[PDB]
Amino acid sequence: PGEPLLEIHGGNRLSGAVRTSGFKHSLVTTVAAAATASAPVRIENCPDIVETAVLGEIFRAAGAHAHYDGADETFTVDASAWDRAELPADLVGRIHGSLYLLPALVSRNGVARLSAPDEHLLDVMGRFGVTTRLTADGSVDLTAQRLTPCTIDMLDYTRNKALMSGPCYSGAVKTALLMGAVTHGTTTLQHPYLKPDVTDMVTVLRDLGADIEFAGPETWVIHGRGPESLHRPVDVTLIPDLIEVVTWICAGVLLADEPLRITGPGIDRAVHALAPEFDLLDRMGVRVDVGADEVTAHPLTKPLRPVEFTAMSRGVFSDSQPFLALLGAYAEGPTYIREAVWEHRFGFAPELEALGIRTAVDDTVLRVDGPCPPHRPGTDLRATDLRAAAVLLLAALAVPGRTTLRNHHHLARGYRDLVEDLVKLGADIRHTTAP
Amino acid sequence: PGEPLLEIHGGNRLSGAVRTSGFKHSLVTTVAAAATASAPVRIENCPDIVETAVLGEIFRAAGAHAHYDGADETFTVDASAWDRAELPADLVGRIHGSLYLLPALVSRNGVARLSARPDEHLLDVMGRFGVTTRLTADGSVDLTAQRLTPCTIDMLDYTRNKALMSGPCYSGAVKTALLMGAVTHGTTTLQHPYLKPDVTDMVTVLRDLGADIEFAGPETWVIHGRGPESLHRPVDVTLIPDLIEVVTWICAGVLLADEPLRITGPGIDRAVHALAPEFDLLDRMGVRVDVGADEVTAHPLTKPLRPVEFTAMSRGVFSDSQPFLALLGAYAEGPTYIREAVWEHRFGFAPELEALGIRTAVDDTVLRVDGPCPPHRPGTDLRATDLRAAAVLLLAALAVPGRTTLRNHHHLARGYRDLVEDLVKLGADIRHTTAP
Repeated sequence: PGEPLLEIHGGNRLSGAVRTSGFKHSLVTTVAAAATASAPVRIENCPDIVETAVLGEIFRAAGAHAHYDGADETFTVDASAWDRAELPADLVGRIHGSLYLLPALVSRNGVARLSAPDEHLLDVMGRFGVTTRLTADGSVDLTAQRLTPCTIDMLDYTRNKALMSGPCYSGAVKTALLMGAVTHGTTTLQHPYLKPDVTDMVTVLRDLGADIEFAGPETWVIHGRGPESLHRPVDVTLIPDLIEVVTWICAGVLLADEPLRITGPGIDRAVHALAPEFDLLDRMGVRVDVGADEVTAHPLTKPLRPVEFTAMSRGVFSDSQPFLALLGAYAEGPTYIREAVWEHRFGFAPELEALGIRTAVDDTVLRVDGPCPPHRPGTDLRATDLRAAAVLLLAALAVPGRTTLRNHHHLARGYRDLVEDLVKLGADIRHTTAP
Repeated sequence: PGEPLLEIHGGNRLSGAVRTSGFKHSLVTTVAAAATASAPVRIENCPDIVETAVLGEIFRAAGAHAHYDGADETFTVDASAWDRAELPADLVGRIHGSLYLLPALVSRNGVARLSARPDEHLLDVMGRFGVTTRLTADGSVDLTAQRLTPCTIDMLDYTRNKALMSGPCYSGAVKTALLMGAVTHGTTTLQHPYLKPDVTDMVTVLRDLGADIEFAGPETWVIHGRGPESLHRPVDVTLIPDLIEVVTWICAGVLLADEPLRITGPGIDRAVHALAPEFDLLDRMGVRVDVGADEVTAHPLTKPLRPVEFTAMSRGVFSDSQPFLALLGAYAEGPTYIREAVWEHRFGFAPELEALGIRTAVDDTVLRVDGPCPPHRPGTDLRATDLRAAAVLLLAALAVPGRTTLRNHHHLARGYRDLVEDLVKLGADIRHTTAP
């Protein structure tokens, strides 16, 4: 609450085709890599979201170059003329991805200020000889006269070392790689994050001119030659958004009458990365046809099967489980969902409960008592986050009646225009105001 | 140190047929229900283990009747002439199953002494029925109850995680509450009960004794208790095959046999259905098991297995099944993630599997196996920490083409009739030696 409102009239069956945009998180890592380099980086299949717009403005405010071609979905950036030690606070604080610009700011200027969770990020850069200086305001100053190589076991940034999972795991790996690339010497990273988040950043860094060796399955060696080695021009096509694919599969299975075709350049590679999710889909009884540039989600033909899983760093995405919870409402029996990344991330549960979905929450565990599909109309829902807004919207579309959803502004940070895309499929969603 | 060892020479392929024994835990609950009654209870397919012997001795020591016929594996008990006196402490403390005799004792004599796994949750359950407790210096507890009163209990009160419905006090609290409900005058209503045959079979026994237990809802059990005087009907019951023994043999057949290992047991299909969470994992790993009525057939490896992540929980995979699934994970291509949500700190088998060559990692409630990493290192000295640890180490040792020693294998007698003898019968080279 939450002034603008989404007026949802569910009960309508969706039909047609959807095209996906690039992975938001790999967009962040690619741009962060480009900020350290002096060469232009052309990013194809770039999503038209908030993250792209802000990063572009940050680059231009830094004296660098950034341009997004909407008709081409191409984002070209160049930090060769980068010339700022401090970026506008309001701009930086608008997105989360600005945090990975710190290795660029530190290596280029020697001094950087972190405008007011990032202890792990500061701890990682601290391994490379970066001094942490806190002068109130909740803001931190980064200082480094010179960068030194190091050997880091990335399990130091996990909550559970056996499970190899944690909220600080992913960010620490991304930062360490960036630091190692702008550092002279051999940096060794052990037990690194494995999703395309980090994988695609490695490819970009290699193309820039960095020497990154996969010495072992759990050992990455960075033969760093400083920022001056990153001078080679790069052309990269982003992997389709992993969570957006999950979102559309959930939409097709529950809201469509005919098989929903979901397209994207090299989406088969996105599916392979979603192997934990797809294992669950197969275990639940969800049918998805997989092609090279398209996947096809089939509507329900019978009750799904309940599953038990844990959302973890080297497994099912934390952003994936809310959609799997909604699918659990159509399964016959209890679906157990444990969160091993962002402990308290079941804020969508009380809102799904208003729609008729029965859930139980104890600490890190969510249980869905299927079957309990959403059916209650005339409710007023409040989104708590990005994926919450998405899953609530899909659930509301299944309810033959009127549902109001607020705080849907979160959607812009994960999707281009999820409302508009659903409307194209036949969804009846209207933009209104509270009074 | 002059202490008995197992001398294992692995590398040999096992073959033949194995017959399972009755469920150890169902035996306890059936006997516990019998202790409250005034009628003879004939228990067929009764396992010849430590529990059977001690429970039999406890009955006779209290003036009651108990006779085990090892020929046809039949345990016949009768608590009709059960009198009131001191129960031999050392005798009672020999087994864990004696804890569930408390409802019978407190209801028959009004008093019961709990001589010194936790039992504090047991006392809380009985406390709701009006049982009073007081402490003895050595940690012993004296139970008193002039009159028992019915109660309405949500069993989630005895779980660590309410949403997951899992905890170390869950199953025991349900067993106690059910027993207390039957020996109490009045209507007792239990909510969200434990669902394994462990409890399920005791319900059937109590019903056959004369109790009126009703499944009002999916999560609602109602016991119209009419006291111990209502439990006077003779009962014939054939135990469900031991659930963990089935798991143990399936694990053995897949990894150690060269031909499909036939595993028999009366009504083993019920055991399989109860092991549905375990079998869902087996199917996901690529393990083939042919399921029949009185037999199951476990097939040896034809190709590497697939890794799985799961959580051992009360309404899911057994905690005792996890060590054998960990060993299977060593033959899978990828990381197997195992989370314990019942009995904290029981990955004591992991450092011993490490010595054989198996790659493991342990952090609190989580165990990870980095497959492929099959056991191969010979010439080690393995120490068992518990029952299932001794079994899984013995199976892993039989895979190693060399000599391996295993001690503290005395734990096996509390879970298996004679696991060593049964394995040797299949072609295993296991010898009984001594430490020096």
